[PDB]
Amino acid sequence: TNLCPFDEVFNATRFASVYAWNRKRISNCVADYSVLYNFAPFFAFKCYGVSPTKLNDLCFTNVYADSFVIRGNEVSQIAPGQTGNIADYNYKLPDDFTGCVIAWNSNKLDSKVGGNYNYLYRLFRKSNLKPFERDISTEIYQAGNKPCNGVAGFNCYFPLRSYGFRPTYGVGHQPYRVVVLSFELLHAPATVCGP
Amino acid sequence: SLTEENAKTFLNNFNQEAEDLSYQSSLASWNYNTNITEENAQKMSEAAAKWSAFYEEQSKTAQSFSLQEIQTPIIKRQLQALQQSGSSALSADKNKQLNTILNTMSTIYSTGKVCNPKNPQECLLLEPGLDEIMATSTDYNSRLWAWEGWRAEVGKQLRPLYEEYVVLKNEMARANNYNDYGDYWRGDYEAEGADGYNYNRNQLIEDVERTFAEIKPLYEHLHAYVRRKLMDTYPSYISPTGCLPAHLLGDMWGRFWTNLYPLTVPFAQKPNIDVTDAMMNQGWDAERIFQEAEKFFVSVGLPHMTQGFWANSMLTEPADGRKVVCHPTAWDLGHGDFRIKMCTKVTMDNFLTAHHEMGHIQYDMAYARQPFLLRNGANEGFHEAVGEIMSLSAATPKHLKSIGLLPSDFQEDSETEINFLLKQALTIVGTLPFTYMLEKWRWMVFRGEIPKEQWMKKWWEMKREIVGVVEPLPHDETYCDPASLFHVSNDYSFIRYYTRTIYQFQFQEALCQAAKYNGSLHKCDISNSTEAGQKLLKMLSLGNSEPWTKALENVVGARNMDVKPLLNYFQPLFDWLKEQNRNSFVGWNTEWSPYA
Ligand SMILES: *[C@@H]1O[C@H](CO)[C@@H](O)[C@H](O)[C@H]1NC(C)=O
Ligand SMILES: *[C@@H]1O[C@H](CO)[C@@H](O)[C@H](O)[C@H]1NC(C)=O
Ligand SMILES: *[C@@H]1O[C@H](CO)[C@@H](O)[C@H](O)[C@H]1NC(C)=O
Ligand SMILES: [Zn+2]
Repeated sequence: TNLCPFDEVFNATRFASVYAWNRKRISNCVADYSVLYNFAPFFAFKCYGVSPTKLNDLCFTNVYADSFVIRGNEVSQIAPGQTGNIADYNYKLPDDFTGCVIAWNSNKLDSKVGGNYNYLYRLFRKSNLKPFERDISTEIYQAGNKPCNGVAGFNCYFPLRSYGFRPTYGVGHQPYRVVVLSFELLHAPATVCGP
Repeated sequence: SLTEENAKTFLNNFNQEAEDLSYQSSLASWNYNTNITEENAQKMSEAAAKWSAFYEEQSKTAQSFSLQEIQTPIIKRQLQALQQSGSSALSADKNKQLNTILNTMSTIYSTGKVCNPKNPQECLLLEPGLDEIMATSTDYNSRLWAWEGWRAEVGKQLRPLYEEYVVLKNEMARANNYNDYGDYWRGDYEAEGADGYNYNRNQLIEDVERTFAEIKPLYEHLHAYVRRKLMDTYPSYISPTGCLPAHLLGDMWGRFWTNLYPLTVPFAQKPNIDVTDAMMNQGWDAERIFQEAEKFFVSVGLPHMTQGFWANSMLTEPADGRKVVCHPTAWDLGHGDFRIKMCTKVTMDNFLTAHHEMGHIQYDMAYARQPFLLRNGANEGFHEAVGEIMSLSAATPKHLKSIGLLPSDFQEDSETEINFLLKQALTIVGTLPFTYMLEKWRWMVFRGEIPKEQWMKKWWEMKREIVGVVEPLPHDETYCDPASLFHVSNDYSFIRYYTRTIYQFQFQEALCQAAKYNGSLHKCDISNSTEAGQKLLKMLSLGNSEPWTKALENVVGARNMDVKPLLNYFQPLFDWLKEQNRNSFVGWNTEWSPYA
């Protein structure tokens, strides 16, 4: 019996920023989702069309795990059909989704007295993101007409901005770690099954 | 549709940067007010300099946006708020001169001292000095010497400074496309609305004059009654028909008449509701006081207080090697951080101040969803009004008995109601004429109506017309009397207190009527009534995103300020005063003077 590597996904010394979100492919292992209930009271655990407490009764070709860290108020933007900043410029989910998200508080690990400036997010972009698309570019946004030759100033700003977490913030602004599990079944047998 | 998108993007960038640059300044100020240390002062200064520079640069940049092109009201409101930063849109040398004048005014007010006509050993100051000696003593000469000396020092040393301050401030105001500095102050109440709702900033003078006209009949009677009771403590000094001497009003300037309570008790045999003994017997501390306040607030539908509020806020004197400031304040720091700083103790006054500050925080939490530039109060005096309406319905006998600090079989006394109403009257009604007179005087001086050579000649002339006080000794034009107030020598406006009083009573009547209560208004309580909470939260969550004529319409169902609720509040006292004044004379004649 070879269990799936979930333990190394939900546990990590350092996560990734929202714009440069990580993605892990899980395939050819036996998956026990019952160990996913081994954390503190989950702030968000809601599953779209997969019928939880029955995860152990299905089989899929491969599973994708996407992990990042976002603000408290933005957790509602990791649902299909939503509109905002994270759901439009950083990370967007398709309307026909199959899987679910797990979001839990991480204030005791990602907050410092002077501010944690290692987490960044995108604020300006020309057009929205297609589902499951990653942007990492650092070109200076142009809002006006006069180009500024790649220097910050009026009508052209730096797209990426920091969160700056502190332990004294309110609950809606404390850091939250989010892991999205996406399942898919395809015409290529099926290797990810239950016990 | 061309610069609207640019304005939206610019406002997004400003909102992102301003929160981060403001949290540090607020946190540094908090760390200084709870520590007091040499390093913390430098930290606060270096935190504030960055914010000031960034805000000035952003305002100057935002000046380049024509307002006529924008259609959406919210963005126009944000940009109008951001542009109005003409506090230093002058020359450099004039700015330095004005700053020097302000600093020397503040220093000369803070460091002033008065020496006794007899042996100069005393040479007291204001601090716990002159304030106590003319807030407790009942001797004519002891009060008179101090009152004359403080003026003969401060006004003499302040007149030329105020003379230059007037012209510098007028130049500042006219440089900002205004008419005078009084109009600059009055511009706070200006609002623009769609379906009417406009409040031209020139109507306030008409409004303030109108409402006061309906308060004169009540105040007059009070001014009679107190006069009678002052004829016993100082027998051969007050004429039966005339104006009260200035130095006998229980305070340095006559702003409040509270300290006249001992000599004006109508029924001395009945003591007021004192609950400190019950709190001591029951074993209470500060934490229980604040949990009680939170329970009262949650009983009406408002939300609880965050865990950060309990974790971070200072609630007692630390009793360590740390010096702090014990002035009670409520702090909102941004990013969901709310705190109270209070050196609270076990007494009724602290119990009510807790409700006041907690109401401040409730309003701050309510308007926390709006954009950053609109996270302010709906007006200049809505904050206090919201704060005081909560403390009003917390000292009522019904609420005190409902929580167990009073006997369950308590019997209400008709004689106690009059005493409570009289104390509230001396606290509240006695300050409106003073504020109105002072603001009218400063407005007239700034507008230029009063000549430079007649200032005091007008100041006293219309002092014994509205408030009704006569000077003990004549003052020449070399004097500058109004410079003695802290709210005159150090700037600050003075009309917020006139609007707050009326707003609080309008709100109280609206909420107590919405809670289905019948009886006297001053006995109404809003605890355990969910209907009033939603009506209050309807206005509390708007901030200033909409003109103040709309939040008031939402709550009280009107579009201006009305004094009828205040008249309903003091009706029993009005009837009792009229009954007891039916033999004497009401009103005063502006001819009597203690001097020749
Ligand atoms: C993560 O690490 C903690 C502590 O090392 C451990 O108790 C836990 O079992 C690990 N796995 C999960 C899924 O929490
Ligand atoms: C108060 O100041 C001291 C000395 O600068 C500092 O060590 C401490 O962290 C400050 N804050 C406290 C005591 O809460
Ligand atoms: C009224 O509100 C208070 C809030 O302190 C609560 O303790 C009480 O149970 C409520 N009901 C009555 C009947 O007093
Ligand atoms: Zn207050």
